[PDB]
Amino acid sequence: TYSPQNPTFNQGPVLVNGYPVPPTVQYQPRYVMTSAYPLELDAFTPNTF
Amino acid sequence: DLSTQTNEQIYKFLQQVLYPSLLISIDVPEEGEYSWLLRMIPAAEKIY
Amino acid sequence: RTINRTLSRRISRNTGSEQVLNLRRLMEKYLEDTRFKDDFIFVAVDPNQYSVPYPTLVVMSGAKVGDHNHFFGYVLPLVAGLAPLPRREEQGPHGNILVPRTWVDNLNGTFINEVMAAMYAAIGGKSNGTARIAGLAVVTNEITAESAHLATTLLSAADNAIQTAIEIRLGDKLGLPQFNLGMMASDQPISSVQYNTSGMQDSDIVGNPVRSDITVTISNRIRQAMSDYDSQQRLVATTGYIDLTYSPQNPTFNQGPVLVNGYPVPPTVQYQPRYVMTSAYPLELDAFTPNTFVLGLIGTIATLNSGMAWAQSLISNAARGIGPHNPGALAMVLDPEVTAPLDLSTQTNEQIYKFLQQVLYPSLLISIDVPEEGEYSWLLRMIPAAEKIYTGKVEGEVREISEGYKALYRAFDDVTLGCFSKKYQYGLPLVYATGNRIPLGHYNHQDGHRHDIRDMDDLYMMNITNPDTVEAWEDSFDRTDMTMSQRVVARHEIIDRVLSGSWEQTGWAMRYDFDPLALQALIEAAADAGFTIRPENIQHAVRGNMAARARGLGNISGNIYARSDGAFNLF
Amino acid sequence: RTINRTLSRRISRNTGSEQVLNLRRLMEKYLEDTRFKDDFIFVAVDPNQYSVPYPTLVVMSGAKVGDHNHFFGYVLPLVAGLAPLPRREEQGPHGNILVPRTWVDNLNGTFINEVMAAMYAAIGGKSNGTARIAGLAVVTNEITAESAHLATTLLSAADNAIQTAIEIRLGDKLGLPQFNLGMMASDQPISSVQYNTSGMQDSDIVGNPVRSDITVTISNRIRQAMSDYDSQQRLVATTGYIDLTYSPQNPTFNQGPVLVNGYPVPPTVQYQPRYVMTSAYPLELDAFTPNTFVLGLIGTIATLNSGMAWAQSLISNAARGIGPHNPGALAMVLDPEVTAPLDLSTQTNEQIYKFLQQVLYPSLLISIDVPEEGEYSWLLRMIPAAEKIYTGKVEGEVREISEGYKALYRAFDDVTLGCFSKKYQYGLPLVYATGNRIPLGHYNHQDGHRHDIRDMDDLYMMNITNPDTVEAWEDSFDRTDMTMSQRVVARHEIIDRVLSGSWEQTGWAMRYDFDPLALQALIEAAADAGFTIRPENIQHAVRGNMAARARGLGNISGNIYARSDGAFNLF
Repeated sequence: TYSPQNPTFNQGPVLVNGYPVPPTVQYQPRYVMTSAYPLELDAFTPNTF
Repeated sequence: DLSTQTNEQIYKFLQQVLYPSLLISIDVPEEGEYSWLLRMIPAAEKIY
Repeated sequence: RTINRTLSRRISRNTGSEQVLNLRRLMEKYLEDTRFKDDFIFVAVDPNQYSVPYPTLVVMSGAKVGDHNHFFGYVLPLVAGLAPLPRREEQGPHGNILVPRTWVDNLNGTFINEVMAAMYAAIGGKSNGTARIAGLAVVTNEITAESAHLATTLLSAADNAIQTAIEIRLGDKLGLPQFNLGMMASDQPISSVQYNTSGMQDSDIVGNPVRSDITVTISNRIRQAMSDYDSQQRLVATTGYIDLTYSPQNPTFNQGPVLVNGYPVPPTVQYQPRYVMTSAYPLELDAFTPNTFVLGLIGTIATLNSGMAWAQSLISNAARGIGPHNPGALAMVLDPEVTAPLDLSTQTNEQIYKFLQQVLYPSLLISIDVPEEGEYSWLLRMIPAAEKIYTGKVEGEVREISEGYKALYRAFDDVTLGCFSKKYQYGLPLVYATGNRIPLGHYNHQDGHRHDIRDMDDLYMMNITNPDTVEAWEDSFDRTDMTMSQRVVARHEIIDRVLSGSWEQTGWAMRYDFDPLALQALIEAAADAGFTIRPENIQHAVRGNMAARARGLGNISGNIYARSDGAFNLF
Repeated sequence: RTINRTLSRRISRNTGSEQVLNLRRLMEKYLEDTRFKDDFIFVAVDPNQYSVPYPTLVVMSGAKVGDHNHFFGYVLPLVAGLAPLPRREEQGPHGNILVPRTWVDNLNGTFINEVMAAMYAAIGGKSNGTARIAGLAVVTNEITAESAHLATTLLSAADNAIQTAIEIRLGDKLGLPQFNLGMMASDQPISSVQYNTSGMQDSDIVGNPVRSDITVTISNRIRQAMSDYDSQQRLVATTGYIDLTYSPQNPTFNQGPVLVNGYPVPPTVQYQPRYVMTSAYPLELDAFTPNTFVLGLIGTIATLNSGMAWAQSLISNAARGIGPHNPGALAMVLDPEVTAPLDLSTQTNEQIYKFLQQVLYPSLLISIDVPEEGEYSWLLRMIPAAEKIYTGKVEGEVREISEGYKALYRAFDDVTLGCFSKKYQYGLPLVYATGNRIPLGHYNHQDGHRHDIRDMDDLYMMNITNPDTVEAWEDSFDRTDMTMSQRVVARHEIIDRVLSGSWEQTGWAMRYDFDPLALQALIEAAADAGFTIRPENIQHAVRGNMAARARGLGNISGNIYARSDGAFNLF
């Protein structure tokens, strides 16, 4: 996901886990879940999810 | 082409352009085998 | 364990199968028409009533001497459709490590005790006879109602194992002979070799691939006396491949030069060729016993040394060009500056031979892989048993000698009609242990076939990966301050990284090698018993006079020439 | 052993000496004129009648409480003129190794039992009192009839040790006070530091050199009220040097940046400075106890952090140019291509400081070397005793705490009049063990003096040897999968190769380091008790306005601004 950091707005640096990042970083990784299913369980309920 | 680089070199290359965190998302189908189960996620979006 | 009973559903997608019922039905159906209906007993052992990890079937048969009955069984665990074993945490010098396991790791003493109890319940009791286990093999492929061929093959293997056990244990009392070289006295043995490395490989009884770079066939030649017809009868076959072992020579230790066959070698030579045997099986012989295995070993050794015929494997591999089995990767060893493997597909055979002579020792090491379970593991377990020569038992005068050593020595002596005893001293080594545990399995090749996992060797690492991986692989094969589990972990990690985790493991094997002096004595003893062999496929005028060099007079005796013509003692 | 008696000769070149007779005579001669003639007892133990390895002398003195007598002894083995110990073969993971030994390795429990028996025979019997050992020191230099000064110094050391033991054991019943910071309430403490690295070094009681790169002196300032005279009174001194520890930062593990004092550091920083204390001794104080040691520690910590005063040692060393202590060797660490240490003798101080800021962490680690025997080993053994916080003894509710930890905590709390207890939690760590055994000894320097063997450190290896040796040295200092004997062997081998075998070893030492949180709490508690110090020797206008930056208004609250203005639900 495209997500540039704006330093020119007189804001503080971007901190991830309390640590600053290099000025060239501009993309945010994202994990997308596509499916979930049982293997040896007979029943699949919201708690199993 | 990065097929001739070692793993640490590729990791260092990636550290210059990507944020070191992950966003968790999910695709909810409008109909399917488990749509009845997964429709609970959209239902919780409106708190009040 | 009982989650399904608690949270239950009416219709289930997983129901399981009945492999033991399917296999037993096929075997009985095959036997119902022959005359051996009553010679076999089938015993079903399942975890619901015995403490066993997998469903198994036992094939039993008996023999009677005097008034006593003796029973022998062949065990077949069926594991298709089960989850693979997890990793086990062990204790190391630094900390904890996780070690891979496979199916055979669960077959301990408890399993043997349970199988024996089931067998005794089958025959009637302890008073009805005696029972012993004759073999074991794991079946990893599914058994359906359309698997008649596999059932017939498994039944044949069980029958051969049981019959051989009966012979070895009670031949003298039952008058059963065994193979020896005297039965080949009135005919002419021959041999042949095939080098093939592209395409499908050999397969085992279950159906899994086996590495077969080199194949040797031993036959018998026949001619009709009056009608002049020609024919041959094929006896036994053997498969294997060629590997490399790092072994630098140290001149700086003020030692003498390394001599091979009494000849010095160039200073740049640092790798030792090694031959690894992967399988051996009969062709038209009905029975396969340890003596037949000795015959196969003799034939293979004679063929592979016929004019350096083993180097033809590397020369043939060099013709494909750049690839995982290219011998041109040794150019990087020879010259450090060279960083890319060399292409030798446009060189003549003698040029390639000359190139190889600068980096390899001119001798061969004979080794063998012994599986922990399989079709012929019962036969091949005799090699590990002979590794320990002496039981440390107290001796009145001369130390006691173990039983496995005795069995192997007796086989060698009986095949050659008693000449081995006169050639080799009783008590000298026959077999050495390397200490390496090798995995067995398969993976998907880019040509559409399944290939043996043993394709990953030193040459593969030289051609495919970087030098750090090569160093790590060789180190796990050679270092003496590493335990077995540590070596297993190192090799497993490298294979998993190279293949991206897309492979399947089926078993384990251990590697042993023979003593060269014992092998030379065996060849000489076989010759002294009247046995000769004629290889038929070995390939490779020259100007000059060769006899003139040997007739030169160098030096003469020196007696033919006329001979020419205070402080210390002070006190 | 009795070869000389068998093959004997009338005149012998080796006759030996009587060190115990010489030393005892000198001590008694010194005491014969004072008023303490009857306060001391001298006991001679020799191998001819007791099971001891060396000739030893014991100095004893007593104290009486009630009707009971208590006796304390100081032990002095004399080893000049004997052959050095041989190497001992040990067991390793791979095989056998030969480990060096020195004089102290022979002083085991049997030696202690024999010394105690001799002491009991001296005083009359078990019914005449009780005996305890108060200290131990090995004398490696010869004693002749012209060694009065050495005898007097040894007697003084023994007296101080015995008196301190009596105080610690029986002060409450005997009414004996101990030092604390309340006695410095009406005066002004001061401190001074000297950086010297060329020439002679400091010496111990026997006369062997001690590494003294940094020396700190703690004094007291006095002014006469009416006459206005000025004077100072010197109390205690401390010596030590600066070392380096390899400690790379790993950014690739997806962790946060390394923060020192809440500030990030440049990516090229990879070495951690370390301060090692080598000795501490009194100057004009007659008594030296654990409380006095605490005062010395407080003074040293306060002085070394006064405006980065410790980096002045490296800056001063950089002025000599190319040599074994040149900090310019770190240029090879910074840039790989650079292969020769840099010369920094023509740079200004700020330039050198800027160069150092690119490779070093801006903090200091406090460590100490504890000798296994020596003049003050009885005092300094309390540091190792506090390393184990908890005895694993079963607890009704709260786990039991050990006695050594209690003693160290009590000393810290008593010196500061009970403020340390309010600042630091009871049961938190105070001391860590590194696990490294360090040799003690000396060698011949090219300037004509004997130098401490502790001159061989990381910087020496960087400047003198090749990078492989540097890697081996650091690895023996840091790897956790190496036993103690293996590290000792590795370091011994490197030193022997560098010095060509021309050196002498005298003893052993172990290295410990303090907890930084405990040290900060100790400094704060000392301040809260009314104690202040004024360093007098610390060195290091600037344009600009520094207060203007702090008065800038950055941001304001956002509340001051006016605010603007089917499938899922199907069933």
